Amino acid sequence: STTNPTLADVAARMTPDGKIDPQIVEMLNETNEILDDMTVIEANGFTEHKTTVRSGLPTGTWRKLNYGVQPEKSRTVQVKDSMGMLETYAEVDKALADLNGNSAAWRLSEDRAFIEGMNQTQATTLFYGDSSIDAEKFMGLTPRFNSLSAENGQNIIDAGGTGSDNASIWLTVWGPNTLHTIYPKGSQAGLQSRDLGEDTLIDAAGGRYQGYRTHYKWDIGLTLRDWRYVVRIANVDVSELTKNASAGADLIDLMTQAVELIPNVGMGRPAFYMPRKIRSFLRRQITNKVVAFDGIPCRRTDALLLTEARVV
Amino acid sequence: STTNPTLADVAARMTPDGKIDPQIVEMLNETNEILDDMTVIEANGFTEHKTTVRSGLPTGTWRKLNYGVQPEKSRTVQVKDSMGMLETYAEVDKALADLNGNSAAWRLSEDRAFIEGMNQTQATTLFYGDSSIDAEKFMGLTPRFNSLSAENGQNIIDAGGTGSDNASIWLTVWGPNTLHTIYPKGSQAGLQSRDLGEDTLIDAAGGRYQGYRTHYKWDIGLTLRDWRYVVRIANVDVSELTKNASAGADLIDLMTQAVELIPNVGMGRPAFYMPRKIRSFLRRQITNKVAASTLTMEEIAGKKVVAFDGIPCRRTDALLLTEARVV
Amino acid sequence: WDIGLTLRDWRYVVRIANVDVSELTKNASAGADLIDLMTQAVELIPNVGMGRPAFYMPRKIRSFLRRQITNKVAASTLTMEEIAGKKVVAFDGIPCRRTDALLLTEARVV
Amino acid sequence: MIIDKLLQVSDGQAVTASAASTDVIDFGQANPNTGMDDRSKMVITVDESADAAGAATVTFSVQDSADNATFADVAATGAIGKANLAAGKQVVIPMPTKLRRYCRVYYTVATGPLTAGKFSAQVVTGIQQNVAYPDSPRIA
Amino acid sequence: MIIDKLLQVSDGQAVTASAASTDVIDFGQANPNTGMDDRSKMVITVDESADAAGAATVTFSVQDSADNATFADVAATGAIGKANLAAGKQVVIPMPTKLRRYCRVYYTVATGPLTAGKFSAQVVTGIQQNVAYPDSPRIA
Amino acid sequence: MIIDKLLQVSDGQAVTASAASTDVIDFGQANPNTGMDDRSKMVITVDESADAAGAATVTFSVQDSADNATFADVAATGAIGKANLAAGKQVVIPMPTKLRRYCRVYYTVATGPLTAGKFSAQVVTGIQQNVAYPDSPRIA
Repeated sequence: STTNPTLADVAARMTPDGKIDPQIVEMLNETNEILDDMTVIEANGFTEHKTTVRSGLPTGTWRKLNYGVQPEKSRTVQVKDSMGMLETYAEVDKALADLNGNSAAWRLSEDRAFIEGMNQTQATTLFYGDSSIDAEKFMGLTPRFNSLSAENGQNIIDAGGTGSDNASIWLTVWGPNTLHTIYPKGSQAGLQSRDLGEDTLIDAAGGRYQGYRTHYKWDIGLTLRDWRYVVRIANVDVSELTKNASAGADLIDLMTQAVELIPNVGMGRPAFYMPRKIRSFLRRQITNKVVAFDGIPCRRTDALLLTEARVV
Repeated sequence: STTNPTLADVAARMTPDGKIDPQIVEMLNETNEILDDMTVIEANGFTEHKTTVRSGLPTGTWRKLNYGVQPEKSRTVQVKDSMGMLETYAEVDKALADLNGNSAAWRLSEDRAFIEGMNQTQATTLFYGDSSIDAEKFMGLTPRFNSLSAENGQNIIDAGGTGSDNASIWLTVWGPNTLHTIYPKGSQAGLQSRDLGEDTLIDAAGGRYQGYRTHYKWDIGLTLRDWRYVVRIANVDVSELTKNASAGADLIDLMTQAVELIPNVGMGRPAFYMPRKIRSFLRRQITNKVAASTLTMEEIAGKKVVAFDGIPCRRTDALLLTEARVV
Repeated sequence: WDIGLTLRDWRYVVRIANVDVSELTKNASAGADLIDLMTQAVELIPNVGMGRPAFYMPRKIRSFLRRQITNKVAASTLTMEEIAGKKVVAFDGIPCRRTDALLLTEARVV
Repeated sequence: MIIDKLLQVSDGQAVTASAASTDVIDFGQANPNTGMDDRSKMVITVDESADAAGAATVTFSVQDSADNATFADVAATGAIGKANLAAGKQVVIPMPTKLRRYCRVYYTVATGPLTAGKFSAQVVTGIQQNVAYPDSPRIA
Repeated sequence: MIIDKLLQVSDGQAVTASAASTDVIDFGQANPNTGMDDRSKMVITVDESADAAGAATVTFSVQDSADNATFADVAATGAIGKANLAAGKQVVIPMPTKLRRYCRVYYTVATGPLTAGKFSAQVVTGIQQNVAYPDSPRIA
Repeated sequence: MIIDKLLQVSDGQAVTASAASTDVIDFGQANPNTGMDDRSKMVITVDESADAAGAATVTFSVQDSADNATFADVAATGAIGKANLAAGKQVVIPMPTKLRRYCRVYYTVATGPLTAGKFSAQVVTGIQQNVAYPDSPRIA
C-alpha cells in the first residue's frame, strides 16, 4: 500500500538543508493577530477564574436639615470562567534528527512550525470555542455574544445577515480588568515548548529505535470580565459588500456605532478583529468617502471564519 | 461501563482554598509491627534459602556378647523455601499534578499512603501467605501450621473455639536459625521508594499522556528454619472472650503454655503477635487475675502489656480477627 | 465567644454510652463495672501519643468510680488509712476531669 | 472547561427515551462524598437541541448506588423545558454532598420522546459559567 | 453552623401536608446565581422526626421565581424517606447554580401526610458535615 | 515464589482433554540444555481442582522439538490422580538435562475428560518447599 508516517522522514529531513538549514519562509499559514494583542493573567480559582461583578448599586440621598437618612447595600454576583489545555508532542527517529549534527536546528524548525500551527488552532478556538461542543476546549466570544435576547444583546449590532454567508467583526479591549486570557496556576503563560529526552520509541513490529520528543503544552482560557467592553457586529452578509458603500451593508457607520458603544476605552487597549475579506471591503469603503481605524487599531484576522451562521 | 483508575481529577479532593492538604488525617494506617521487629538476612541460594535439618538419629544398640553390630547412618533432609517480590509503580498525569504547583506536595501526600499500603500488605501477607494459591507471594505463617495433623501440629495450640469469629495469637523467635525474613542478590530489604521522575505515558488509544511515576520495590521471603520455634494459639473465639478469664477462652494460660512450647528461648529474640482486640482483653484479664492478689490503688489501670514473660508482646493489626476455625 | 469543634479522627475519641446510673453500685456488682469499661476505653485509642487525653465524667460517675476502685483493690491490698481512697486524679494515668456541664440522664444510644 | 477522561460520562448520548446514562462513574470507595469537595459538579451539555413532539422536558438527575446495579437519585434539576436546550446550554448540577461508589446520570424525559438531542455529562472543576448581567440599564 | 438571620427560612415549620416553606428569601437582584459562590448551600435540618402514618417521603426542593408570585424547582433532592428524618439530619441541597430573585423551599411530601415534623431551611457557608470514616476495617 | 513471566507457559490453562500447553518455550539456541544450569525446573500448580467424572489422572510432561512443530517427551510425572490436585499442588518436574530448542507442556489425561481444573506451568529457580519434619515423635 501507501506509506503514511507521522514522524519526520529522510525526505522531510532533507528539505531544510542546505548545506544551510534555518529561515523557513512560511507561505501557507494564517496570519491572525489576536495572539500578539491579548493579555494574560494567571487564573485565580482552581482551573476557573472567579470574578465578582457588581450587580446593584447603593443610590445616594439628599438629607435635609436635621433628618437621618436610611443605609444602602451593594449587591454582587460572581462569575467564574474556565480554561482548556492544548498539548501536542513532536517526535523524530533519533538517528535521523541527529545526523549531519543538526539536532538543535532541527528541533528548532519543528518548534517554529508547531508554534505556528498552535497559534492557528488556539486563535480559531478563541472566537468560536464552545465548551458545549468541543467539550474539552475553553469558551470564547461565541456564544457569549450570541442571542440578541441576552442581556449583553445591546452589545451585538446586527449588520443584517439572513443568509449563511456572513462574517462578523469584533471589537475588544484587552486588559487586566476587562477581558484577558488566563493560564492555570501555575503552568506558565503562553506556549510551552518543553523538549524531553531520547527515549526509546517503538516500530510497528516492535523493532524499537531511539528518538527525540518534544511536548507542547499551552493552556489558556478566556475571562470575559465584563461584556460591556466587547461588541460583536454579527451578520455582515459578505455576498453583499461593495467598495462603493451603497449596495449591501455599510461598514464604516456600522463600525463607528460599534465604537460609540463602549464605555470607556481607557485601559487597556481596544482592537477590531475582522476577516481579511472584511478589512478589505472596509478599507475600500473608507476611501470612497475620502493600522488604526478610529482611535483603536484594526487587526485583520485570518483565523476568523468568513461564513458563520447568522444570529437571532 | 464504569470508568477508572490511575488518578482521576480528585487532586481536588485533597486541597483547601489553596494547595495540597499537608495535615491529612491518616485513617486507614494501622500500627502492626513485625516489620520493625523482623530480622532480615540475605537469602543463601539463588532465589531461595536452603536449610539442612536433621531427619534421623542413629539409635545405638544393646549388644549381646561377642557379636559385631551394625554401623548407623544419620539421615538428614534439607529444605529450600523461596522469596517473592512485592512492588508497585505510582503514576499521575503530569498535567493533573502540576496545577497550583502542588506537583511535589502531591507526590509526597501520595507517597505516605504508599509506604503505609506496602507495610499493610507485607504484614498481612507474612501471616497469611499462600504460595500454593497466589503462586507469586512468598509463604508466610499460615498455612505452615494449619492442620493439627501436620508435623508442627503440636505447636499449634487449639484455643478451643468454633465458628468464624476467632483469631490466633503468634509466638515466634526471630533469629538467624529459627525464623527470619530473607532478601535477594543483590536487592536490599526493605521497601525502596525510587522516584522515576517525569516520563511519557500511553493514552489507551495510543493517544499520548504525560506524567510522573514512582516505584516501590520490597521483596522479601521467609525462612522458617524450624517450626519448633513458632507456636500458634488458634481458634481464639473473640466474641466469647471476657475480662474475668471466665467464659470462653483465657489468654494468660493459653499464652504461657505457648511459652513452654518453645525449646529454650535462647536465640534470637521471642515475640508474641496478637490482634489488637486480643491485646485489650489481655490487659484487662491480667489485671483481673492480679486483682484477687496484689495490685495497688494507683496501678488499677494495669500497665499495658510490655513484656508478657520477658517476651515483647507486639500489637499487630494486619492480622485477621475473623479467621476460619482451624479444624 | 465563637467556637466549633473539629474531631479530626474519631480514633482518638471513645464514648462509654448507656451507663445506667440507677444500677451502678459501689461493689462493681450490679450494672456496669467502671474500672474495666474505663480500661477498655483506654485500650481503644491508637497510641495516646499526642497531644493529651482526658476523661470526662459527671460527678455522679466520679463518685462511683472512686467507690468502685477502692472496692476492687479491697480484694487485694488496701490499707487502714487508704480505706476511703485517694480521690481520682489520673486514671491511666490520664487526667480525670470533672464535668458538671454534662447531662446525667441522657436517653439511651443504640 | 478542563476534563477528566474518566469523569466523562454519556459522551454525546442521543437520549430519545427517558433512559439512564451510558457510563457509570465508579469512585473507589464506599463514600466518595465529593460534594464536600466544594468544587466538583456535574455538567450536562446539550446538542444540537432537544427537538421532540413537545412540549417536553428533560429532568437531569444524578444517581448513587452501593454497587453497580440499583440506583436512587440524590440530586435533580426539575423540568427543564425544550427550547431551553439549544446546542450550547450547560445544565450544571452541583455534586451531591453524600455520594456512594458508582454514580451515574439519568435523563428523566417527560413525554413525548425526544427526537434529537445528545447530552454530555462530566464532572468538572469547575463549570464555565458566565452569564451576562445588566449595565444601567438606563444607558442604554 | 453559622447562620444569617435573613437567609433563615422555615425556622421550625411543622410540614404535614405537601407544603412550601414559610419564608421566602429575597435577594436584592434579578439573578443572584448564588450557586457560583460555590460555598452557599441550602440545608434542611430535622426535628423532631418524620412521624406520619407512613411510609412517606419528603422531597425537599429549592424554588426560584422572577417576582415573588410563582415558584419553580431549580434544585431537588429525591424522595428522602421517613426514618431518615430523625432529630438531627442535615439534608443538604447545594445552592442551584442559577438562582433568580425570591427563593423559597418546597416540601413535596409523598403520601400520606406527615403527622409531626419540623424543619429548618437556611443558606449557610458552609455546612457542618463530619461523617464517620473507616478504620482498617480488618481490626476491628 | 519468583516467576519469570517469559518462562511461563500455560498461564492458567483449563485442561479438559489431553491437550498441550498454550505457549511453547523458545530458547535462543539448538541445545539450551538449561537442565544443565542445575537450577531450573518446571513447576505445574493446580487450580481449582481435579474435578472430573473420574477416576482420572493428569500426567504433566515436558516436551522438546528441534523446531516449533513436532514434540517428544523428555520428562514425565506418572498418572497423578484426581483428588491429588487440590487447589495448590506443586508438581515439580526437574528440567531435563538435554533440552533442545522449543520446550512445551503436555497434559496426558486418563479417561474420562477433566471437567474443571487449570494448571500453570513455569520454569523457576526454585520452588518453595519447606514442609515440617517430625521431632520426637514421642513428645510429639
